[PDB]
Amino acid sequence: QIQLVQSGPELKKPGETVKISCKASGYTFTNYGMNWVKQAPGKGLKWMGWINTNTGEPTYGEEFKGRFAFSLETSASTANLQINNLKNEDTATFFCARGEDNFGSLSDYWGQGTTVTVSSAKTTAPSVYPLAPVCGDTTGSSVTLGCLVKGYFPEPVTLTWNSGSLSSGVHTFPAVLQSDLYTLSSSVTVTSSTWPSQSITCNVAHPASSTKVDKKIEPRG
Amino acid sequence: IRDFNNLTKGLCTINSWHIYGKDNAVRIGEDSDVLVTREPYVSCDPDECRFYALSQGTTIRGKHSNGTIHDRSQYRALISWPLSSPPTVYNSRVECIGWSSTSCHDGKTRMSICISGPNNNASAVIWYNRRPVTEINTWARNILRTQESECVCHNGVCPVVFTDGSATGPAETRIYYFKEGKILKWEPLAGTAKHIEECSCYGERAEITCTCRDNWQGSNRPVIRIDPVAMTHTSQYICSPVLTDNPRPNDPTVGKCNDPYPGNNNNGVKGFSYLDGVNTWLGRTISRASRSGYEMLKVPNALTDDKSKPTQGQTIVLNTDWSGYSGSFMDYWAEGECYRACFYVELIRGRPKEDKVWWTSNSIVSMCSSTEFLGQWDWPDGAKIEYFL
Ligand SMILES: *[C@@H]1O[C@H](CO)[C@@H](O[C@@H]2O[C@H](CO)[C@@H](O[C@@H]3O[C@H](CO)[C@@H](O)[C@H](O[C@H]4O[C@H](CO)[C@@H](O)[C@H](O)[C@@H]4O[C@H]4O[C@H](CO)[C@@H](O)[C@H](O)[C@@H]4O[C@H]4O[C@H](CO)[C@@H](O)[C@H](O)[C@@H]4O)[C@@H]3O)[C@H](O)[C@H]2NC(C)=O)[C@H](O)[C@H]1NC(C)=O
Ligand SMILES: *[C@@H]1O[C@H](CO)[C@@H](O)[C@H](O)[C@H]1NC(C)=O
Ligand SMILES: *[C@@H]1O[C@H](CO)[C@@H](O)[C@H](O)[C@H]1NC(C)=O
Ligand SMILES: [Ca+2]
Repeated sequence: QIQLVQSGPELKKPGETVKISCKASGYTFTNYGMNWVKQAPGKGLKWMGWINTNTGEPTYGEEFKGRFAFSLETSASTANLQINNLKNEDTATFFCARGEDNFGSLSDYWGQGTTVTVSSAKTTAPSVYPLAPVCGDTTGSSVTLGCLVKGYFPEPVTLTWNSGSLSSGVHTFPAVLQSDLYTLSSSVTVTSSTWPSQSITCNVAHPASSTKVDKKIEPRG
Repeated sequence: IRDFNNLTKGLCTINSWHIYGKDNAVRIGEDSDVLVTREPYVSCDPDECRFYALSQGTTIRGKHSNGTIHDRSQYRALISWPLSSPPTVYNSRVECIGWSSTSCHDGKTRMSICISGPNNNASAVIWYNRRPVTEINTWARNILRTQESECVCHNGVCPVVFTDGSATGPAETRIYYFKEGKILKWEPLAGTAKHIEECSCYGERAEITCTCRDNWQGSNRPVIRIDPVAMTHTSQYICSPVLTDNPRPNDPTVGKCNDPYPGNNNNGVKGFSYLDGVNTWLGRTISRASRSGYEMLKVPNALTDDKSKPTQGQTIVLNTDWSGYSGSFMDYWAEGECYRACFYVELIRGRPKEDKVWWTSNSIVSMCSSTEFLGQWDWPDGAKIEYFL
């Protein structure tokens, strides 16, 4: 159906300006205007305004007038947001939705978001460590393995146990920020029969600084 | 014309739609004295066509336009003004007082019906040849209402549909047959529609057809066919899944003929359709949810086949502009073999959506059937709500 995709999640330090894009698959760009919603980890959903993808008429919600600019690259059926003279207050995830009607009261279809992190912190690639067990009856007929990803900035971090193929049993935790960087954990409970028989592994891509680790969880027991 | 009209032709082949007339009333009303209207229609005389609409007794720019969103007041008349001129304080003729009308010409002169009063002591006066001749009290004391578009005559007989009762309930719709102004007869709503509101009509081959509003429980459209001679009638729904009322659900693959296709509740919008078999055209808003855009779609056999789809379109106005009411009209007196079919689209402006201004008024936009397949333009009201601030 309509398939709006949005650009990747940027890290821009206070003062700068970021280009955020929405590229319209699915509909005929011109007869349906673009809506832009902000979602802080706070309030919930906020309307920033609409863009009449026909003439380019923009409408901004009060809190948004002036530092924000909805624009389009018509041709590409693309709509862009631009936050200029970036505040750490703008640290959030933005959406382009598609306005069903004139002005965009209903928003049928939303892009996947673009997360901006306004921050002065350094990109520090992670240290990945294989967390493997000392001993013990882990509940019954099962063994958990773990993995810690300490030291990275900024989030995201993509973890995968054995190339994606190892799925059932994972609990990847949220990242948590201790001051300047993030720390992460993921657990995967395998059957007693699967390990160190088979080869469990903690594959880690830090998109942000090209890092990709695959620590193996050697038995060390 | 000194002799009453007969509907003796059928519709012409509707292959595209050309522009017939658009007043730019709201663009001109930031600087001339235009009256705030709402509910427009356009109806012809043997000698001229003219736009109509309900006035709100105040100009766009004057202070009393604040709150013209209220449908009903004892300050509204049915007024006419020449084609594509604005309803201006100085060129607008008053037809009769009150808040719901319907007017049509019988070949000889014109009738005009105005409804007035409080919601539970409202009253209709049927004017004919600009003299009052009949009055009708309410039969159910809840906002007695009539067409808001051109009514149609055959051989001296002009059917009018009225409704009094609620647009949430069962309401009591009642078809009248006037001749020269007097009540010839009348009938209660016969046929399958649940509730009938606010019709727009047309005439071909001695048949007056009407497309209306199921404001109660329908997103499809109750349609009333009247035999002006037998002074008799049925109601039914448009079978096609292409739903024309608005707000709307998504369109089914199979709609329903004899009951309200369901999804939306107590809401509608006035709208029309030409139902003529292979040569059928259904107008509807582009927005599912609100009055934006206007599309005309060829849906062959829409009234009967419960699985009909568009075979051709035409956008009257973009989804990123505003629409509103729509009804039909035809130049009954116009030389030729057939009837050039036409419609209007109310362009609504102001509140509730563009709420920065305290008023609500509109524009007409209007098209008629071209047999050649003409290219399309889309037709915005055009004003900038920001120059009125
Ligand atoms: C020069 O001018 C000429 C003449 O003006 C131009 O040609 C005309 O151009 C039109 C646009 O291409 C073209 O209209 C289309 O015709 C097809 C027939 O093959 C018809 O199906 C199309 O109808 C759909 O399209 C519009 C959007 O573009 C919809 O908004 C409308 O609802 C119709 O879609 C819905 O209909 C069905 C049921 O709903 C579904 O099949 C469909 O999925 C869709 O569903 C959604 O929309 C509904 C409301 O929007 C909603 O209720 C529902 O829930 C869904 O959300 C359309 O009419 C004309 O046929 C064509 N005519 C001629 C003679 O050529 C020409 O292109 C111009 N050329 C240049 C160079 O400018
Ligand atoms: C209208 O048609 C009727 C028959 O339906 C006929 O008697 C009458 O004289 C006709 N009037 C005109 C002006 O065609
Ligand atoms: C009239 O408009 C003014 C602002 O122009 C508004 O504050 C007021 O409440 C409106 N309604 C009435 C009845 O005055
Ligand atoms: Ca309805």
